[PDB]
Amino acid sequence: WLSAASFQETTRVLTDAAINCRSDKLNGLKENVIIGKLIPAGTGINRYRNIAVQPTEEARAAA
Amino acid sequence: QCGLPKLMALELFKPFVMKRLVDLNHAQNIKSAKRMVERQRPQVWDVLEEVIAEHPVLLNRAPTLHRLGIQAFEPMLVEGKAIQLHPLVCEAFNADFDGDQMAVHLPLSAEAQAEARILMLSSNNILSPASGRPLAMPRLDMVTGLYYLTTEVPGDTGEYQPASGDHPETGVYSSPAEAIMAADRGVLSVRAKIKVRLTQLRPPVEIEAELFGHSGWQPGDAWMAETTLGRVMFNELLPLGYPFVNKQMHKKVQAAIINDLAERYPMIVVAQTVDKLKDAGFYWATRSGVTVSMADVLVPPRKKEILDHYEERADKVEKQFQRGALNHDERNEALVEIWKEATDEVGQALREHYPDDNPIITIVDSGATGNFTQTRTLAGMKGLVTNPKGEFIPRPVKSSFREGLTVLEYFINTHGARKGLADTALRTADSGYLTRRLVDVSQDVIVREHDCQTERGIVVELAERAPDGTLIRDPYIETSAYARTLGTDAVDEAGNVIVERGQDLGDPEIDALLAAGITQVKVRSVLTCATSTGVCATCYGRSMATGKLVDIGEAVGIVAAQSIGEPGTQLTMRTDI
Amino acid sequence: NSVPGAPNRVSFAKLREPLEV
Amino acid sequence: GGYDTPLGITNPPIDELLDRVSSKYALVIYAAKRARQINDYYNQLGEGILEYVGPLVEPGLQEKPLSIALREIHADLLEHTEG
Amino acid sequence: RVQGPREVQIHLVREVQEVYRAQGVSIHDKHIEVIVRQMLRRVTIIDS
Amino acid sequence: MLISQRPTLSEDVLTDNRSQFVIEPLEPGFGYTLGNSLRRTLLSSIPGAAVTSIRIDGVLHEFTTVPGVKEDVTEIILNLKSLVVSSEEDEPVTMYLRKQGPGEVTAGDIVPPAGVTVHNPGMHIATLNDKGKLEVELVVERGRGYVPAVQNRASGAEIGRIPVDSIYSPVLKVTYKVDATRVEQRTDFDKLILDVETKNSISPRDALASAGKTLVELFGLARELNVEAEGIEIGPS
Amino acid sequence: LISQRPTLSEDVLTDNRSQFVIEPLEPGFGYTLGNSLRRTLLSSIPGAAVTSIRIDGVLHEFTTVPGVKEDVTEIILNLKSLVVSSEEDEPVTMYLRKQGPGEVTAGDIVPPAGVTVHNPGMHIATLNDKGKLEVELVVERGRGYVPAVQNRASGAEIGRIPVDSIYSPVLKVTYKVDATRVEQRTDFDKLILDVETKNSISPRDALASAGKTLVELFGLARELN
Amino acid sequence: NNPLSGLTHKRRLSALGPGGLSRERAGLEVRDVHPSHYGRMCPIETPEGPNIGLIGSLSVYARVNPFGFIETPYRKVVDGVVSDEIVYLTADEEDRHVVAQANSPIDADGRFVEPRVLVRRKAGEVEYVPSSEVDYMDVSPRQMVSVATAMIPFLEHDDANRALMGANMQRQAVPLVRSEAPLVGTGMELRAAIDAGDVVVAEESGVIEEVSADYITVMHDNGTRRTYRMRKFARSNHGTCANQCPIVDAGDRVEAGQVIADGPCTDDGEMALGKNLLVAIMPWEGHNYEDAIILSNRLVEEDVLTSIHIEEHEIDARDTKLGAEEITRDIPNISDEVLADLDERGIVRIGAEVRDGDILVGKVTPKGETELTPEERLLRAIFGEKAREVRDTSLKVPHGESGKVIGIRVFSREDEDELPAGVNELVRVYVAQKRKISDGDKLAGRHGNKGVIGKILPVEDMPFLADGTPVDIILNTHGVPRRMNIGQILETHLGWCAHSGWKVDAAKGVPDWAARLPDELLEAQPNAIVSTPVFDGAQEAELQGLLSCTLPNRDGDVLVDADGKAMLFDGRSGEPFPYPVTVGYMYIMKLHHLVDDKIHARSTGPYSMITQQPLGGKAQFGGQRFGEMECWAMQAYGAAYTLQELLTIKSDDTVGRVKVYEAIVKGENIPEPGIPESFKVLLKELQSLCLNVEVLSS
Ligand SMILES: [Mg+2]
Ligand SMILES: [Zn+2]
Repeated sequence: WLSAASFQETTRVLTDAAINCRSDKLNGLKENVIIGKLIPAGTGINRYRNIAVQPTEEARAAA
Repeated sequence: QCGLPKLMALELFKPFVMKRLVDLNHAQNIKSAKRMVERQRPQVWDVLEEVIAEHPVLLNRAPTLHRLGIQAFEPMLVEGKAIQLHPLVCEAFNADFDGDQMAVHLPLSAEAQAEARILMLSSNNILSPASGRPLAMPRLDMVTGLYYLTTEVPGDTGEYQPASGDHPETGVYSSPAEAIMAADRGVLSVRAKIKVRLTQLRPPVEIEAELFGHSGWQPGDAWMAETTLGRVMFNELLPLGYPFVNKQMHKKVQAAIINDLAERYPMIVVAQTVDKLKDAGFYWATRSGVTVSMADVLVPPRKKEILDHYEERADKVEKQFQRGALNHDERNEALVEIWKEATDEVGQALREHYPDDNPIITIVDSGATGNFTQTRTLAGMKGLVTNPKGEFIPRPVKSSFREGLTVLEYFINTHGARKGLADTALRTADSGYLTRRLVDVSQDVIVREHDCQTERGIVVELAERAPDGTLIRDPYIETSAYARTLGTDAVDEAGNVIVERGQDLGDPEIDALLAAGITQVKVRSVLTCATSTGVCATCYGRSMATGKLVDIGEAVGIVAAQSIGEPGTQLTMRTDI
Repeated sequence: NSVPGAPNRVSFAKLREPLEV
Repeated sequence: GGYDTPLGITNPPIDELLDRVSSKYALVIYAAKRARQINDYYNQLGEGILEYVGPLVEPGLQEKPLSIALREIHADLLEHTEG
Repeated sequence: RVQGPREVQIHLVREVQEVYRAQGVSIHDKHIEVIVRQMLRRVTIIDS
Repeated sequence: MLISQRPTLSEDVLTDNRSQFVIEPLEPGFGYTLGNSLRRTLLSSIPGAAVTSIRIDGVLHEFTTVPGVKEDVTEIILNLKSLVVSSEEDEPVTMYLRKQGPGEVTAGDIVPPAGVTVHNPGMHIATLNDKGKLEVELVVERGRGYVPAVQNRASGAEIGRIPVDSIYSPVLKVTYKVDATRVEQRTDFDKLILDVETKNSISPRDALASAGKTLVELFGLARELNVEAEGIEIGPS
Repeated sequence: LISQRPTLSEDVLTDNRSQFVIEPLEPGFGYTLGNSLRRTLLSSIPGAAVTSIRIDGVLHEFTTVPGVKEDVTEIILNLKSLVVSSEEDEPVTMYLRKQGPGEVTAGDIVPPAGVTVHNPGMHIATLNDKGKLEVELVVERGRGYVPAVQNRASGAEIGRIPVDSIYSPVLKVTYKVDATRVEQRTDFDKLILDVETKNSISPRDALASAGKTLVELFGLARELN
Repeated sequence: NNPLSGLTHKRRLSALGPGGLSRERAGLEVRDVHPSHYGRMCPIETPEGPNIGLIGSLSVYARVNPFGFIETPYRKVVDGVVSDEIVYLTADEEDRHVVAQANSPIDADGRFVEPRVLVRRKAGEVEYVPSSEVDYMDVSPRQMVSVATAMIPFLEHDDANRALMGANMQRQAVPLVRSEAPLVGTGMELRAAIDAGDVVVAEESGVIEEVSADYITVMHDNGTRRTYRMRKFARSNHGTCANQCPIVDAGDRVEAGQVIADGPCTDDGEMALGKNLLVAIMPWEGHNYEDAIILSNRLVEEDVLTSIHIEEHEIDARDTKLGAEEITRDIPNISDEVLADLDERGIVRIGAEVRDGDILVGKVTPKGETELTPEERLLRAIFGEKAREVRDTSLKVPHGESGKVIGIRVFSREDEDELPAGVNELVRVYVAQKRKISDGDKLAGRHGNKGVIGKILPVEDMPFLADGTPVDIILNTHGVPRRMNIGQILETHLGWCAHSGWKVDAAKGVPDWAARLPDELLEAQPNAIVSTPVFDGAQEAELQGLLSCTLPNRDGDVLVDADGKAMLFDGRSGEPFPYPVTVGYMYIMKLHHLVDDKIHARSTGPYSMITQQPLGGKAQFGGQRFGEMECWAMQAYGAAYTLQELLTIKSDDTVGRVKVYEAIVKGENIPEPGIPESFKVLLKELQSLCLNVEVLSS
């Protein structure tokens, strides 16, 4: 409902969501933008966000 | 690169230079560094230039239509108070130097700097994400320069002419070095047909196959080229492995050349070669001798006779209208048709009267700017002038802007001019609203997985057969069949597999399909992707911005919605569908 | 001209204005 | 590698870096995390050194850690685990 | 409703592409295919 | 007076005979004045020798091909044109080169007496075959610049002689480029980079040296108006 | 072909315009030689020009003087076209003393030793019965033009008014060439160069100075050996 | 910003306001040009922004009827005889009659050579009508035109769009320091300059008793005299100078209605909004690419294009429960080199240069009391510093401006002036600087060709004619044919002809083109002035004839050939350009869009009350707005982290802001972004709007 709220007819969608007790997943792109969380696109997905980087063992030996 | 005013950079990189200057002991303490920088003492400039090295910055111009509206540059300090913008990315920003302003944003985090350096670097995004055509193409001035450079005028100075008995051909040159040495003197012009033994340029495919054999490696082996040394310099711009072209240079030809370069060459190579092309085009635009004047704007001698003939036809139809046999509607329609035919005749007469080397002519056919209708408006006679409602005035204009206009002709022309300029301001806002709606509706479409392994797919007509018996190539293929993935295997008459399923379906693949005689193919598109959320990468197919398969996390929905919504300002209706 | 301090501005006018602005 | 030498921000060729990684975003995260590690090592020089090791390549005069990160990727001195 | 969901996609895509190309503007089909797929996401309910 | 920064020359050897010359720094606006003058002086001021007229056995009217050998005459004349030679004498010296039977034609089989030398002995000229026989006669003289083919005045006496273009300049191609490096800090100073490529007989180094030496000589005549006037001085070396 | 060494003649038209001929050149050299001479002769000739002015009746250069018909910036613009020649590099000062009605010209200015105002017939302003013009000049040698320095950057008085300075005795300069292009290959160029100076130094002197600068700048390259 | 802007501010017609229609209320029908506007309201002068078609300007001959209807005059014709009777007709009155062509073949008796003449009918239809049938004919050409748009020469050759644009930039010209009269113009310039009101006109004739810079006293014919106090360097409403220099002598008789002193943009009593500059229409190394312009540094040296800009700064010394604010020098913790140029009365000495951040007016204010840091208490014992119980609420010169100081206008209650309640002292300081031309400044001609200054390059690096005269300005050729503004090259040719002068050889009969060309035009002196009415002007054949006779300056040299081009040598390489390029003089004016007023940068400024976002505009520290469309492009790249930083720590998160500042002063790694405060504020509005909103962890 957050995306619909920030798009058009804010009052109507707010009223209908409140009546239905519409719990938002907070998983969409626009919602993540509003909250400030990382968007689920580009470098925001879990595969890229949780990349572990450490030097190669041969490179460690070079120091 | 991109310019950046010294004061602008000084204010933008404030804490960076504070920490750097204090680190350099410029000011024992940061409280001192406050006044140290705000007084703009000379020791801040070098310490500022130290911190800009390899720190990318973002440039933005409102409004942002497509994804390429934001680009990242590595700035150099430039004296003055204006942002030095590279003349190649003006198409992306839709930026013109009328006085338009651009905003600059400074990335902060290490992650943000990395993204600016990789994704948003101006060199790394050349192809337009909308249609895949090169968007960093050479624009007006450099196109004119290259068109002048690579044109071939017969009967020029120092041409090659076969001869015997008393003197040889005297048109063959040993090396391009000797060619330019001669061109430094007046003996040989740039655009003269000559013959040169080339070494560092790959000969065309047919000549290479005919002479060099299977091993056609160019820089070692010498070969004879029949061309003009201007085309030799132009070929020198392209990388070593690129074959010789020896063709005149219109916009479409450079578009094809750069598209191929992006297809089969690394990104940095094309980023460098487009820069070289810009330099050469700018340098040769000056010597092109393209200059407008009263002499260059010629009028057709036949204009008076054609105008009088159609005026007599108009007089006949007006007398017919007076008799009452035809209503006023027939009068207006007949006048409109007669005058449209008249302006078509005037246009073709003007086309046949203008020499092929006229400045306006070389501008218009080189594709740099303008259209022949605008030239006809300039010299000759404009045509039909519209009404505030949208109709065409039965009595049209007859002179041209070169011959001048009278007051009421200017009035009626003002009608249409004001109408168009009022319509533009509404249509841009409507396009903005459409973009907003599209972005909102397609926000959740993002690639999630590599392939859904589904077999459902769509079919593209792809050059339906002709009654006479041939393969008439479909006019609309690059927008419909290119950059796709085959949902099945392409097999002709139950024979060999021309293209197996899961292929990029590039130009060689489509050429093989047409050669095999096949017409109908199944395409794995997004409309049948079996993924629950988003679309699989294979279903989406090749990404136009990169030229490769789309990545696993690119937001295809936003890029799409922007591509549909971007050209909204170029939409114009016809004269109840 | 018809203005006391008017500098001499030769003009390509073909007809005379019946009245001044 | 017949391309003439680069200049400025593109000192490591983008394509040579891209062949090292699976996709562009993974390379961005590569570079970002390596630059973070470089900065932590620089801040741990005087005090107790953590498990982080600084520039495995020779560092220049004053280069931002992202540049050394990319040069390290160009020398194949790092490996990563995809999420 | 008379030619199924397959034909309407073709009709919509061809129509919008013709409209955009009337001014000589080239946009690949997949861009509009994404949108038309987005429109056809829902289905109406005709029985309780 | 002084420009406050002594300009420097940087020479970067690329090939056996190919170099890049850099003038850094430079007084503002002088980059083009130096660059164009230097390139023109290099192109048309360095003395050198080149072939001028060509006569070969068996030809008096056949300007397409010669028997004995199989290939045409344009290849031969171009290959002869692309020949380096240093001559310390100003008179047109005659050359010869002959051999019997099929084989490879190279400049090493030429017969240069004292006073003239050929620095490309290993250059393919023709491919004799079919028990062929050729006798190639060359005319070479020294000078400067670039001059096209000059018609034979004694056409009747020398009907087998053919004029040809000549490359008198030992340097082949020179290009220059200017930039705006370190302009703000050092008052709009700029680099001037020169690319020089010459024949293997001489080198770009002494070629540019002689070009500048010639330029300074021909410019001291312009200087010789007020022997003690006011200008700008460089400094030490 | 020509093996003769180039020469340099002189042709004087007026007291400030001269024609220079350099013969014989090499085909294609005349244009670049003329351009190279002209750029430095136009932008790199040392000269002397006014730098700062001071008026006892004003505090800055945006206030009229009581009595003068022109406004202050008009006198600045008028004396911007002065012709002053000095020989010492040390800055020197001048003086202006005019009272009562009448035109004030550069001839009124009394310059000290070593400063000659070659254009005394040029008028500066005009006065009336209440004319009170006490104007201070300073002149220093230099080259090119220098924008007005800030009176606070240097330890100058409040009333000191900086003025844009342009040190360029050369006014206009052009060159023309006419090659021979004889079929006997006897080709040479004949460069005809024109210099017009602002009555400060003769064209001969400006050409000599430019030639000296070029000779040094090219002997820079000669030393490579 | 010029007399033309003042003229067109009046005599202009708006459609907005009480009882009118707003922009959103305005449909496409209102913005059009109704055929009834002919002669009533000019169809050119109009703002090009969102207000296109709503705000317009009155024509030059139009008059307001007593009832509020716009009324125009027109000649009346009978039986092919036009009388000199001038009648005034309203809009609806023209329906009943037939008005004829403004420029018609009159035969010195009123009859037209051919019967069918182009006339305008009732319903806006333009058709041919026999001469005996028409009853009215227009007063003159340029009757359907406005004053601002009547100054464009060769108007009939320019497109409506470019003419509209040029008329718009006419109002935006700035006053230079010389204001040279244009070489080629229109007769309207003199009348506009006289009627603008800022050019003083001698109301009554007589001889001149005495002339001076500050005053002029004219000796009338009858005993009494008249003195005209002059205005020097008066600040305008748009920060432009208003210098007024006299142009008379000590004893020359003047006539009532004669110009006495020129205004800001006038010379010799006629309009002068720019300068005459040599023009090259060729492209040059891409520095003029896409409407850019490159100028000669001679204009910088010769002060050809430079404008004074007067700036006014105000300080209010009101009454407060701290007591009062004194204008003194007792400012806590100040150095000396910054206080050296400030008098002992609390203001700047008249004629002291200042720059950004300098102290301007010393308004000491009692600081009050807050938490004095303990560190201050320790600090005062190390150097002996006093408490300094007053806050230094002085005047700091804001960023991006400098210059000298003009004067002080000080008001005080002790001076017994009508200051506002509670306010005790009002001080207004004036700062002025001479703004040179520079890259980024917008230049434009009168045909609508705009563009910023691409490069200011020295005189050596420009094309120059065989005369050795360096070119002044360079324009791109691509912009001419693609914008339908062919009139600019016509103006260039005419300007060159006027600059050189001509002597048509009417020895063996008058040339055919010169036959219709009037007298006293076949002969002209160099640097003469010519005029050209917008619609009744010089024809193409006349321009060709003028180009044919182009007598040289001092030597024998026809630089511009018959066709109009000219030969130019490159100043960089030195070889002649392979093809001739047209050269001439075009009128160029500086626009009030200088780069100095449009440069802005911000590192960390103030924030708003409700949300912690920065403010907007150059008046405050500003900060660029990152709209949601730019966020769409952010998402399209997929650069998630950059968007996150932009929306969290560079804009909103207070703790994030201070932490990131600490990070790039300590050289430490930038920490993770926090929770934006604006989102929390939205959450609170939803919660207080009777909407139960709760964020669920899991
Ligand atoms: Mg623009
Ligand atoms: Zn799928």
